[PDB]
Amino acid sequence: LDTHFTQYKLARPYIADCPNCGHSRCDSPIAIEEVRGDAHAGVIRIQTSAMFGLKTDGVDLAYMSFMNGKTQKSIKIDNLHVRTSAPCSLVSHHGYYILAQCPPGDTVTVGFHDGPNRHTCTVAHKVEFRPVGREKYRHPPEHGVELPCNRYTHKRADQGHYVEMHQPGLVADHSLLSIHSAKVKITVPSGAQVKYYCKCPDVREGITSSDHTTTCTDVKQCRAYLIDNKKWVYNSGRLPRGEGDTFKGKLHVPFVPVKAKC
Amino acid sequence: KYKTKVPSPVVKCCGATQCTSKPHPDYQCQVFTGVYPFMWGGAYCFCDTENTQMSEAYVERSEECSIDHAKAYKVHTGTVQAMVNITYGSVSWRSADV
Amino acid sequence: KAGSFGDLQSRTSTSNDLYANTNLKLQRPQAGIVHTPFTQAPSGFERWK
Repeated sequence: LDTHFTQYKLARPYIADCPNCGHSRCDSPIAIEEVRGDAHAGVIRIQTSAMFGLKTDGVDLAYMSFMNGKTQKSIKIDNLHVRTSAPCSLVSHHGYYILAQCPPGDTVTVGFHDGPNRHTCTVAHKVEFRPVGREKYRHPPEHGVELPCNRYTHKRADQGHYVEMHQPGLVADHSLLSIHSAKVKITVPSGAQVKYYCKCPDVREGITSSDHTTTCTDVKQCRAYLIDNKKWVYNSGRLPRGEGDTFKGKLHVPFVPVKAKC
Repeated sequence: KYKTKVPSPVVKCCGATQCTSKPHPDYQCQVFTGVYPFMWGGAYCFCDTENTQMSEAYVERSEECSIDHAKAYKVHTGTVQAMVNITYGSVSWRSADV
Repeated sequence: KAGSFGDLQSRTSTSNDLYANTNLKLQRPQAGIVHTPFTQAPSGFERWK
């Protein structure tokens, strides 16, 4: 499990805007992009914006790191649920990406249970599972002939493709912009790069430790930003660009479509 | 089948970001204004109409394109073959490709 | 033609260049939220199957 520190060390659990996140559009770390109900074997390969797998550091694929706050939470996978019209069956996770055996469904609906909260994410995607053959089943049987289906792997030791994964752009965090008893007070995560100014005229870039704000007062007119590009991300459509550059971070895909005989 | 592998849009907070026609296949890109993008802290860009959003998306081969893919051909006539067996005479065997 | 067979047309698998008439038309994201409306014909490889 120690052959894809390309992603693991260098990628973080991204957080994006889930479309119907239980109530409505939240920002879930497990925000679902790139649903692929394109194989045959009852399987879908999915990308969460969350990077489950090993922890932050080095151990155990079967643990669970999403983003809570600006921060990760690299803990156990205990109660994952992918589901559709019916509850799916997990197949395997690696990186941002999960494979799961699902039935057909008009939608796709994903979610774990942190323990205090359900904290799920759901999405539209037309799903079907034709098996390969002149029989139009709805589901794979126990028996019958084997013949060349299209299907994704169980495994991770995989290089057949790689998707670009360069930096994150900034992100909002108004937990930073506290008040210095009359002035709006920004802080920093760990010395990270906070990009700051307000509608009024004060400090105009922000590459700093914890600053104050001489001019403006209201939290609601200031730039609470986190240039925290110590770990790259997936290049989700629900990502804001890191305006500076196309940083490196070419990173594989585990779940290649392969010529399994279903 | 395609995959609309969207590059992550730009969001300039106060003023325009003109797009250019990058050479990606079917590089569709259109600037947009009039946003207020809720991203994890409510909105983050402090303007309200000068909030600009530049969406860009190009077409790319699926990962299935490598493996699950139709394939066209211009087909001419070529030359036909056969593994003709002759269990000849008293020779009683030859199974040759011709 | 987009939607019709061969909306994507790559010479081979390696060929980075191609022809993608997919009628891909981006629309503006809604109500001040980050996302990317891509309005597109599902492929003429989806149909054709």
